[PDB]
Amino acid sequence: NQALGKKAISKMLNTCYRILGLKPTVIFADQIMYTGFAYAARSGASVGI
Amino acid sequence: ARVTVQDAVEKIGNRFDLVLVAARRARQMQVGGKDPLVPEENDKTTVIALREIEEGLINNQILDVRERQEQQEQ
Repeated sequence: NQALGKKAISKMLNTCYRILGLKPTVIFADQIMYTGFAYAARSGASVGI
Repeated sequence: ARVTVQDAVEKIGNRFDLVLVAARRARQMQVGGKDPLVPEENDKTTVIALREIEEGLINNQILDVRERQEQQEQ
Protein backbone atom coordinates (compact mmCIF):
# COMPACT_ATOMS: atom_id res chain seq x y z
CA ASN A 1 0.00 0.00 0.00
CA GLN A 2 2.65 2.49 -1.13
CA ALA A 3 4.31 3.74 -4.32
CA LEU A 4 7.27 1.29 -4.30
CA GLY A 5 10.06 3.56 -5.50
CA LYS A 6 13.13 1.27 -5.47
CA LYS A 7 13.50 1.83 -1.72
CA ALA A 8 10.27 0.11 -0.75
CA ILE A 9 10.93 -2.73 -3.20
CA SER A 10 14.41 -3.57 -1.90
CA LYS A 11 12.98 -3.33 1.62
CA MET A 12 10.17 -5.72 0.70
CA LEU A 13 12.66 -8.17 -0.83
CA ASN A 14 14.76 -7.89 2.33
CA THR A 15 11.76 -8.62 4.55
CA CYS A 16 10.84 -11.56 2.32
CA TYR A 17 14.34 -12.94 2.78
CA ARG A 18 14.40 -12.37 6.53
CA ILE A 19 10.94 -13.87 7.13
CA LEU A 20 10.31 -16.56 4.51
CA GLY A 21 13.70 -17.88 3.43
CA LEU A 22 15.88 -18.12 0.34
CA LYS A 23 13.90 -20.00 -2.31
CA PRO A 24 10.59 -18.08 -1.83
CA THR A 25 12.65 -14.90 -2.14
CA VAL A 26 14.16 -16.13 -5.41
CA ILE A 27 10.71 -16.96 -6.79
CA PHE A 28 9.45 -13.56 -5.62
CA ALA A 29 12.35 -11.71 -7.25
CA ASP A 30 11.79 -13.46 -10.58
CA GLN A 31 8.06 -12.73 -10.48
CA ILE A 32 8.72 -9.10 -9.52
CA MET A 33 10.98 -8.63 -12.53
CA TYR A 34 8.44 -10.28 -14.84
CA THR A 35 5.50 -8.18 -13.66
CA GLY A 36 7.56 -4.98 -13.59
CA PHE A 37 8.64 -5.41 -17.19
CA ALA A 38 5.09 -6.30 -18.24
CA TYR A 39 3.44 -3.29 -16.61
CA ALA A 40 6.19 -0.90 -17.65
CA ALA A 41 5.51 -1.96 -21.24
CA ARG A 42 1.76 -1.61 -20.66
CA SER A 43 2.30 1.83 -19.11
CA GLY A 44 3.74 3.33 -22.27
CA ALA A 45 5.85 5.80 -20.30
CA SER A 46 7.90 8.04 -22.58
CA VAL A 47 9.90 11.26 -22.55
CA GLY A 48 8.90 14.21 -24.69
CA ILE A 49 10.23 17.71 -25.18
CA ALA B 1 16.58 -30.38 -10.68
CA ARG B 2 17.80 -28.40 -7.66
CA VAL B 3 17.39 -24.71 -8.44
CA THR B 4 18.33 -23.91 -4.83
CA VAL B 5 20.46 -25.98 -2.45
CA GLN B 6 18.97 -24.57 0.77
CA ASP B 7 17.33 -27.80 1.92
CA ALA B 8 20.59 -29.75 1.69
CA VAL B 9 22.35 -26.91 3.50
CA GLU B 10 20.09 -27.09 6.54
CA LYS B 11 20.19 -30.90 6.41
CA ILE B 12 23.96 -30.81 7.04
CA GLY B 13 24.78 -27.26 7.96
CA ASN B 14 28.07 -25.96 6.66
CA ARG B 15 27.51 -24.80 3.02
CA PHE B 16 31.07 -26.13 2.64
CA ASP B 17 30.73 -29.74 3.81
CA LEU B 18 27.77 -30.69 1.64
CA VAL B 19 29.91 -29.98 -1.41
CA LEU B 20 32.30 -32.70 -0.25
CA VAL B 21 29.53 -35.10 0.77
CA ALA B 22 27.66 -34.67 -2.51
CA ALA B 23 30.91 -34.99 -4.46
CA ARG B 24 31.58 -38.32 -2.74
CA ARG B 25 28.04 -39.56 -3.39
CA ALA B 26 28.15 -38.43 -7.03
CA ARG B 27 31.49 -40.18 -7.48
CA GLN B 28 30.02 -43.38 -6.06
CA MET B 29 27.06 -43.19 -8.43
CA GLN B 30 29.09 -42.13 -11.49
CA VAL B 31 32.22 -44.30 -11.38
CA GLY B 32 30.04 -47.33 -10.71
CA GLY B 33 29.05 -49.89 -8.11
CA LYS B 34 26.17 -47.81 -6.75
CA ASP B 35 22.60 -46.88 -7.66
CA PRO B 36 20.53 -43.86 -6.62
CA LEU B 37 18.27 -44.20 -3.58
CA VAL B 38 15.88 -41.55 -4.96
CA PRO B 39 13.84 -41.81 -8.20
CA GLU B 40 15.85 -40.71 -11.21
CA GLU B 41 14.43 -37.93 -13.40
CA ASN B 42 17.28 -38.29 -15.94
CA ASP B 43 19.25 -35.76 -13.87
CA LYS B 44 23.01 -35.66 -13.62
CA THR B 45 24.63 -37.32 -10.62
CA THR B 46 25.29 -33.90 -9.05
CA VAL B 47 21.72 -32.82 -8.38
CA ILE B 48 20.76 -36.45 -7.74
CA ALA B 49 23.18 -36.57 -4.80
CA LEU B 50 21.94 -33.14 -3.74
CA ARG B 51 18.36 -34.44 -3.73
CA GLU B 52 19.44 -37.49 -1.74
CA ILE B 53 21.03 -35.22 0.86
CA GLU B 54 17.94 -32.99 0.92
CA GLU B 55 15.65 -35.97 1.54
CA GLY B 56 17.78 -36.71 4.60
CA LEU B 57 18.91 -40.20 3.58
CA ILE B 58 22.58 -39.38 2.84
CA ASN B 59 25.25 -37.79 5.03
CA ASN B 60 28.86 -38.35 6.02
CA GLN B 61 28.22 -40.76 8.90
CA ILE B 62 25.98 -43.16 6.99
CA LEU B 63 28.34 -43.02 4.01
CA ASP B 64 31.12 -44.14 6.34
CA VAL B 65 28.99 -46.95 7.77
CA ARG B 66 28.12 -48.16 4.26
CA GLU B 67 31.81 -48.15 3.33
CA ARG B 68 32.58 -50.15 6.48
CA GLN B 69 29.76 -52.59 5.68
CA GLU B 70 31.11 -53.11 2.16
CA GLN B 71 34.61 -53.67 3.55
CA GLN B 72 33.29 -56.20 6.07
CA GLU B 73 31.35 -58.04 3.35
CA GLN B 74 34.51 -58.56 1.30
